[PDB]
Amino acid sequence: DLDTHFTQYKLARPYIADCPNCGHSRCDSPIAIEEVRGDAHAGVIRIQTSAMF
Amino acid sequence: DLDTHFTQYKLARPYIADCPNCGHSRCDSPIAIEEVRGDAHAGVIRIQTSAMFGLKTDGVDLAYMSFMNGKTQKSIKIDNLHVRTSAPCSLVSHHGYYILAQCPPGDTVTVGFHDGPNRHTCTVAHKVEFRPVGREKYRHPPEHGVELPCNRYTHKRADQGHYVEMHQPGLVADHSLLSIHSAKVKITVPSGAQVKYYCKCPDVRKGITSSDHTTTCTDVKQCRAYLIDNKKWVYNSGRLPRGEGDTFKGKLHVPFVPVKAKC
Amino acid sequence: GLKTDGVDLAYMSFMNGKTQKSIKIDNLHVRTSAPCSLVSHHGYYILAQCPPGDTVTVGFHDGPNRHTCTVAHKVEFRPVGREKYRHPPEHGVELPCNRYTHKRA
Amino acid sequence: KAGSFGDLQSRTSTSNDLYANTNLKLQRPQAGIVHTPFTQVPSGFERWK
Amino acid sequence: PTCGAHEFQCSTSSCIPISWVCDDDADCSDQSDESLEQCGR
Amino acid sequence: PTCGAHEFQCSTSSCIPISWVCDDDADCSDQSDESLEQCGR
Amino acid sequence: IATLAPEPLVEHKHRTLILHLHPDHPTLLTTRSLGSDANPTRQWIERPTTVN
Amino acid sequence: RTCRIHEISCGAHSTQCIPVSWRCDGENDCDSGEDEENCGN
Amino acid sequence: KYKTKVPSPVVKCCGATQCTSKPHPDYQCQVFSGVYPFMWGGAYCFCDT
Ligand SMILES: [Ca+2]
Ligand SMILES: [Ca+2]
Ligand SMILES: [Ca+2]
Repeated sequence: DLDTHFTQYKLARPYIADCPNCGHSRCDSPIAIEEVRGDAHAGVIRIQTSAMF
Repeated sequence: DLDTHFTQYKLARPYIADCPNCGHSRCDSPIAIEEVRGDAHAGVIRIQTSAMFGLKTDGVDLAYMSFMNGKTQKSIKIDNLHVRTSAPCSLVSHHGYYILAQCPPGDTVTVGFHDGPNRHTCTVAHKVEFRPVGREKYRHPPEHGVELPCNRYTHKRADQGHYVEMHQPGLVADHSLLSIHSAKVKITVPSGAQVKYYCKCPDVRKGITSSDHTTTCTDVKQCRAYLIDNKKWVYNSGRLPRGEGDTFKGKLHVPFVPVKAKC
Repeated sequence: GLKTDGVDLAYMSFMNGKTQKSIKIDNLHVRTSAPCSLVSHHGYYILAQCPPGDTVTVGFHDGPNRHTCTVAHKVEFRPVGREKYRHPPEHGVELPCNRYTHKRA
Repeated sequence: KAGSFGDLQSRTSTSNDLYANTNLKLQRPQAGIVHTPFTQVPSGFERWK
Repeated sequence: PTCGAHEFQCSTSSCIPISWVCDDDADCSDQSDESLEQCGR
Repeated sequence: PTCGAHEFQCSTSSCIPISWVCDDDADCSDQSDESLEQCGR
Repeated sequence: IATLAPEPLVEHKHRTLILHLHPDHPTLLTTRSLGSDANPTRQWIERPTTVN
Repeated sequence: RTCRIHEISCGAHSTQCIPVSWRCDGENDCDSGEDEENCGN
Repeated sequence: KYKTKVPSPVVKCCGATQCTSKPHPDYQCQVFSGVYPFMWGGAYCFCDT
């Protein structure tokens, strides 16, 4: 079921954390790139952010 | 106030000059890249164009830009004004002729803006590089690092003791104002235009007129026309023909002067 | 250039299944490493002026759809003469080269 | 020597007299457009850096 | 501490010129140049 | 400059084929092949 | 349209030609002599150099 | 020649007449180059 | 580092023009004959070649 993968994700929320270089001057943004992982074999990467998709 | 900086920039107008690789065949574009400066310590550059940013016909508004299509100076809301080098840069500010942006390294500099379905692109070939500060050759400014003195272009428009000169525009040649009346060519002179002419149909018939002046010659291909607008001034580019007589030495501040900062 | 009823240079046609659709060219993009500026299109062929890179991809928006296709072809920049420039200059020396034609004939 | 250190020499940072030999040579404009091209050697101060 | 006649003094002995006030910029650390008592926005 | 039966002459020794006449492209600096009178538009 | 290099600096000597070259792109310099044997040289100049 | 009193002939070869105001204008009007000479300092 | 500025060229395009020697560091003059430029809105002047 699609709902089985979201049972513990309904209890979570987005957050605002700082990240450098939104525009020019290191904002506080709803999108905040944390822990980019790039150890695959065809240039496919996984990006963890603060927003909820 | 905004108008303290924008005082002498209200006295000037945009212009159309030569741009290589505007589309694919080096046309004349309303926005034309002249003198992009790229010697700052974080990849920030200052680009000077021919358009006017942040200036309407009345007042000043930071989201409106002004450009020319022919002789009519047209204002349009800024929607997608993009600057890119090899990846899309993120622009910082704009004031008058000058744009500021933070660009990745590359070899081209591209600007553009949409008004309706038009594109209006210009691409000059300038080698812009990323210059790190200190004894490590990093490729992007980091999240956390030791502070060091770097020289950058400032964020704020002000006088700051650096000046450029504006000039009275020369004769601009327009061929759409020459039409045949019945069988003889007629000059259309709009709103104090002081249109010059030069006919060699049997002989020289040069002169300056201010209205009407139906020319007594046959073909539109044997007579040139000009246009003398002296209400607004322009920066003396190397891609514009000079005036006839003495031209006054105007003054215009450069907004984003180089300062010294911490990187 | 064809809209299944005549000739119009602002139109394109394709198939989605067995039905030959026809739309208007809204966003036809060619990119290699940077977005190229295309020159002309005629039938099966697109002419474009691209920066160097290792992939060639084109695409077109039908409705809210994307329709992208990315092939792996190495395209380089070839200067003419005895200097290795990386973009054609504003001024210099006119030299004979060999390039694809603008015209459709 | 136009390419090493003294391409541009100025007695003070606000001085009015300037020494400059950068081998500035003008070039003919081509194909019927109004622009002024030139050729010159790059700055030796940027090369010294 | 008093600055010159062509400088507007915000706070903490740092002063900006009279051409730099009421122009939608942060030229002082306290934002006194764009406050409600000067621009009247 | 008299060209053949399958070539169209614009002006001053400039010949293009008949299929290149009135096809939304300026092949001559005279622009006679895409003029107002020759094309009929 | 191809680029044009900056003009080199010629310095003369007794039976020696000294060239100071400051290119902006990798630029080719090829020489030969007009005698019985040409003795050709050929090199690509990327950095500002000096040859005799 | 024998023009009106407000015009002066040029060249004295083809007997062509011009107004007086076209003096040292920088444009070679007549066939002879006498119209660009003897202007004011 | 220098910054070479270019003034606007004059186009007296039926005849010829000459310059004086202005006092400027590395000043340059030239005259190019028979250019026939093309601005926006047609050619600049009638006098060919
Ligand atoms: Ca302020
Ligand atoms: Ca044609
Ligand atoms: Ca005269």
